[PDB]
Amino acid sequence: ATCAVYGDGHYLTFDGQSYSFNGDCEYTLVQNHCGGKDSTQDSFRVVTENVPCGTTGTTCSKAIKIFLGGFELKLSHGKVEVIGTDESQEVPYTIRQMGIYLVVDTDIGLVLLWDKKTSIFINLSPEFKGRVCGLCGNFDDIAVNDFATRSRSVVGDVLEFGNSWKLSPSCPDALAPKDPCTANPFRKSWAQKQCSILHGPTFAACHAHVEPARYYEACVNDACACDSGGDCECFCTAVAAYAQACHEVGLCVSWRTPSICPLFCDYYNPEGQCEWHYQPCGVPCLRTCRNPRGDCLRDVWGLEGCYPKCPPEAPIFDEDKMQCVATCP
Amino acid sequence: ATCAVYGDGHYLTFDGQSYSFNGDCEYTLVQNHCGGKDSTQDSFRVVTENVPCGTTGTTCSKAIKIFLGGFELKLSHGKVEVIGTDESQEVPYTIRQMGIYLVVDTDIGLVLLWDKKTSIFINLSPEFKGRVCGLCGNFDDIAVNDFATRSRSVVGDVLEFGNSWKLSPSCPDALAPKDPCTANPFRKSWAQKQCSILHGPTFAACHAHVEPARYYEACVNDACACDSGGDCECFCTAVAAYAQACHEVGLCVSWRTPSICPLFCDYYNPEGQCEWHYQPCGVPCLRTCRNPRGDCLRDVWGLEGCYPKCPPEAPIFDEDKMQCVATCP
Ligand SMILES: [Ca+2]
Ligand SMILES: [Ca+2]
Repeated sequence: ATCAVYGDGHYLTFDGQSYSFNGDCEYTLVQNHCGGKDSTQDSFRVVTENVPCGTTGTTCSKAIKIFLGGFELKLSHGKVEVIGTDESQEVPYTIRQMGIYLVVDTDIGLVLLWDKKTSIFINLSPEFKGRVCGLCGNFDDIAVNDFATRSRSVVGDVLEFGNSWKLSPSCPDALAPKDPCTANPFRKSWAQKQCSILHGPTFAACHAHVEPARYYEACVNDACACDSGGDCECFCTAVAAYAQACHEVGLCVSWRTPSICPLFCDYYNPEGQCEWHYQPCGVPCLRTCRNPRGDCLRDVWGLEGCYPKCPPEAPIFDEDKMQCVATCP
Repeated sequence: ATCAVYGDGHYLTFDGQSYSFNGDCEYTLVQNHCGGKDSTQDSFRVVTENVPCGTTGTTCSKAIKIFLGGFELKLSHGKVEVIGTDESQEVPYTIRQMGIYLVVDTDIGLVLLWDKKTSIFINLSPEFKGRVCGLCGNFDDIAVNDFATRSRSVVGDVLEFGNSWKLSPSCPDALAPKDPCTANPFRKSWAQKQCSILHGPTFAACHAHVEPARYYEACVNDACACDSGGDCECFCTAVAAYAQACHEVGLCVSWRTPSICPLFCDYYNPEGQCEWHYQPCGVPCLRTCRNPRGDCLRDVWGLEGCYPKCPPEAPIFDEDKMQCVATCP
C-alpha cells in the first residue's frame, strides 16, 4: 500500500486505484480521526498546494505542509522551514536526505518521500487500516470503496470527489483536463521518442510483473503538457515514478544514461577525492553518526541517487558536513 | 582569429565581425583557391547543412561534410562516417574525441571542433592570410571588408551575402528572422532567469575583458526560440559558446552546477574504479598511445568536459578502449 502523487494529477491510492485529478487549491492527503473519531491518538494532517505550471491548465505540487500535532512544517524551494514552532513539545520529525529524496519520517508509522520538485510517496502502517480518510482513500484493501468523500459516502464521480476535499472555501470548483498532445501536436514526436524507453528492452523484466501502459500514457501526456522551460524535469519525474513503482516490488532496474535524464554526482566531491557514486538499487543500509556501523535500520523500499562511498579510512559517514568521519562526536 | 558558428545563426568571422543569418540549404564555410587561384596547394572545402528545428523558422547545423582533397567525411548523429573513400592516398584526418568536442585535425594547419549537437569552431593558420574565401570572410585582419562575396565584392547587405554562398541552385532565398521572444512571450521569464547567469558574479572576471551583452542577447533569443523538446541543449550550447569565447583569451571559468547544465562523467566508470573527473579549464596535455608520456603537444585552446584521470598504476591512457594501460602495443 503506497499513496503515490507525482507529475500532473497522477494519484494512486493505497488499495491500488489509479485516476487523475487537477485543481488549484489546498487539498488534504491523509487525515486522522475523520469525523471527530478521537481514538486516543494524535491527529496528523498532510496538505498540499497546487499552482498552474504551463499553459493548458495542468497542475503540479509546489509546496507541501505537514500538521503533526502542534507542529507545522513547510516544504518549498528544496528546503524545509519550521513554521508552527510548537512550545514545550518534542519534535517528532526526523528530516533526512537520501538519494534524490528528502525523506521525512514520523513516530507514528508514517513516512514521506519528496523528490524536491513535484513527486511525493506515502506509506502507512497496517494498524491504521480502516481508520484513515482523505484523498488517498480509506485504507481497507478494497478498490471499489476508495472513492469515499468527507461525508463517508463512496461516489463513482472523480471530479466531485476531488473537489470535496478542498480546504479553502473560496477557490472555485475544479474542471476536467484537456488533451495535452492535442494541445501541443508538434511535441508529439519528441514526446513519444523520449517516452518509448518504457517499452524498450530496459523494462523487459518489469513487463512481466506490472503493466506499463498506464505509465506510458502518463509519460506521453506529461511530455506533451510541459511547455515552459524545464521539460527535462517533466520527463525525468514521469520516468522515475515508474522506476520507483517497479522498485517497490523488489527488482532493481538501471536506466540513467548520460544522454537521457543525467545526474551529476561528482560536484559534491572535493578536490582530489572521489567518494560519490550512483546506485540504481539504493543502499540498503549505511553508517552515519546517528546509525552506528553495526546498526543498519533497513526501512527503505529501494531508492536511487548519488550516495557517498566512504573510503576504508573513516568508513563512517556524517550526513551533516557531507563527508566521512572516523569518529562521530 | 576563430570562426565560430553555434546555436541558431550565430557567426563570428576571423577578424572579429559578428552577425546573424538563417536559411535552409548547403553553405560553404571555408573555401580554398577561390576563383581558381591554384597557389600550388591542395583545395580544401567545408560545407554545412541547415534544417529547421522549431516552429518560428530558426535554423541549426545538423550535418557537416568536409571535402579535403579526394576525401569526403560525414558528421551526423554524434559519429563520423567516411563517404568519399579516396583510393591510393593517405588519410590526412586525425579524428579525436576530447572533452565534449569531437576534434578533427588536418595536416594543413586547419582544426575543427564539434560539440556533436550544433556548435562548430574553426581556427586557421596565419600563413593563409588574405587567400581564403567563404562565409567566414576573407582572412585579412580587417573587419570592414569581411563581407566579400563570391564575386570578390564587399557588400554591406547580410542576407544577400549569406544567400550568395549557397551550393544547391534550387533552394529558395533566405528570409529575415523574426523575434523569438515576441513569438513565445510565455517563455520570456524562464529564459531570462536561466540566461541571467551571464550577468551574475560567475563571469565577473570575464566582464572586464569581453562584453557579454551580445552573448546575453544570443542566450535570450536561443531560449525563446527553442520550442520543441530539448531546450536544455538550446541553453547549454548558448552558455558554452560564451564559455569557450572567454577561454580563448586565457582565463578559466567554472560554471557547471548539478542544477544548471549538468554533466554525467561517472557513467563511463566501470564497477569499483573512479578515474573520470570534470576539468573546466581542460587538460593542457595528457598521455596516450599516440602521444607518449614525455610528449604533450599542447595545441588546444582550452576545452571542457569529462576527462580520464589515470591512476598512478598504468598512468598512460589508450583512447581506444576508454581506459588507462601501462604499455601501449
Ligand atoms: Ca477502499
Ligand atoms: Ca575582412
